[PDB]
Amino acid sequence: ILTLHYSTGALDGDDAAVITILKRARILYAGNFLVLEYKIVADNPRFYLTMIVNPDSIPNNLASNTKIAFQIDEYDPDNNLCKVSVQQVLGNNDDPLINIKAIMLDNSIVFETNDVVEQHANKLSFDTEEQHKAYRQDLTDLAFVTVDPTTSKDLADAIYVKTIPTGFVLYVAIADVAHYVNRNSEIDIEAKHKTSSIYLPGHYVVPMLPEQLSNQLCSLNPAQKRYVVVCEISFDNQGRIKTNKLYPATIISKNRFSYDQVNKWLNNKSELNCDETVINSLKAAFTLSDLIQAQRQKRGTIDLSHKETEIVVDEHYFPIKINFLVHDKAETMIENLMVVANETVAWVLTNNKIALPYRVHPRPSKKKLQSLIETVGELNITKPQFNLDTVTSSQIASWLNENKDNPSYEIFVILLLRTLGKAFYSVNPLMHFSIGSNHYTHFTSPIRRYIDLTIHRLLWMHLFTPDQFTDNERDQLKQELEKIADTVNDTEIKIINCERNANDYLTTLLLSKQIGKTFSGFISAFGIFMRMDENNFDGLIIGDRLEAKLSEIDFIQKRAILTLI
RNA sequence: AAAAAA
Ligand SMILES: [Mg+2]
Repeated sequence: ILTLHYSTGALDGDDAAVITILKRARILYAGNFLVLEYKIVADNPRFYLTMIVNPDSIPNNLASNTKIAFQIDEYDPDNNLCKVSVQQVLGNNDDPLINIKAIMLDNSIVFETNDVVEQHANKLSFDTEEQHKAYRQDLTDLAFVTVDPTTSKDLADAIYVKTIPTGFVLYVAIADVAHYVNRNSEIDIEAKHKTSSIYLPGHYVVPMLPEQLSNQLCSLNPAQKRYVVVCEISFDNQGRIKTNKLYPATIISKNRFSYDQVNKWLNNKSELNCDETVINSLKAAFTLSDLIQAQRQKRGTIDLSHKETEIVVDEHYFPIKINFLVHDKAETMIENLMVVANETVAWVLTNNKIALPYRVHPRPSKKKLQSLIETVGELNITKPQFNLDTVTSSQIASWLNENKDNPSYEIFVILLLRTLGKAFYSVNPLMHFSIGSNHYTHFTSPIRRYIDLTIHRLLWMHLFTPDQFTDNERDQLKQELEKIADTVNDTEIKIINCERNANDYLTTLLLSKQIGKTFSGFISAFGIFMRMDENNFDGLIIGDRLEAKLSEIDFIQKRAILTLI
């Protein structure tokens, strides 16, 4: 497969020369239509072919500067000519939301509503008798709550924590999505294709499941009875796990909190209008969370936190400003409880000899570490003493920790993450090196990740109600696990590229209003990249500090051009 | 290109 000598019409993802194309990476391409003589300028700057537009594919009244998608029906290798045909009209080429949808199309990400799938979803309802199953514990009396970003309408997890003399009991209640979505149903097939929900700025979301499930029937909304799968974990007073149980349950969330509300309550800047049972559960949750964090740091875990930003857009999808995100205390509390549930479920399935898709992150090779050691040692970052074949999560963490004061610590973490590589899903039991566990999976987010849905299905079919499934049903799912992991892994790459394309588009749209401003920053990486302090975005012209002026936006390549003072 | 909620 080919990545973009310059002189046989092959494209990205389809010394040597290309002889033939076995399979195109794409069938549709986004572009701007211009007008009589017709032209298309592809959105992707790596689309280098000259295009002859078929007039019979163009509605007669379709005007210039309209975003379209086109396909190649045939091509001619002797003249570097290609024929293209218009397949979709998307809208005005200057509209930022239209550009975001074009970016999705260019990354092969479905975003248009599937009328067949929504009609199936509108047929679903709340079965009142499910709560009376002998296997489903009625927990509707417990003061569960949800803590999420203010704008989310998909809330998959609720928590309740009780203090006991010997320690703590944690209840992590996860929406019972497998109860509503039958395997190989129309809804399931569409979810498996998407593999996850998509979150773009302005809270524009492409949901893995349609809204009546993701935001209503499975969303653990306040004051609603909801069916869940509970991970219940008992801890000692040091935060060490003693026992665990998994089981289906029924809950009623008592409150829907935002991270912002909980964090301000933490700093005594405000108060929560809720029952004292909720207050006491939150207090125990934070106490338990600090203990869990201390235990995980003791056993080994790599904090790869670094600068992150989000782009705020208005109601018409025009960008307003860039915010630096603050993974604060309340967000940290939720993450600690979700990780311990995820880790526990991984071990339960493993202990029971049930094949599952793990979330894995292998130890990096000695060679890659050596290359990294060479690159960074040049940059006032200590040289580590550990053995490179045997290096533990703790040793990487200690190396980062003893450099927390280096002025270039930010760029250090970036290169280590690449050296470490991408996490992925695998049925083979590989470690998660940065989390610090030998077994890990994704269990807590089945409304928005297909892997979590699969994990719930495995629990139901093997542990909760094995009698309602056949050995051929269990083997049918087992045989598919590696293909599910592959599809999710392949699609995750596309989703990451789509968000990156979209953030570059919106950030440069915002910066195009700011030719006239000077910026400070350092170098992140044909030329010098400079990352501006105010927006965390790299302009084009490692670790040196610089100051520079914004001279132009390159809209072809979606890049910011800077000039040295 | 890690984790978590989205
Ligand atoms: Mg949540």
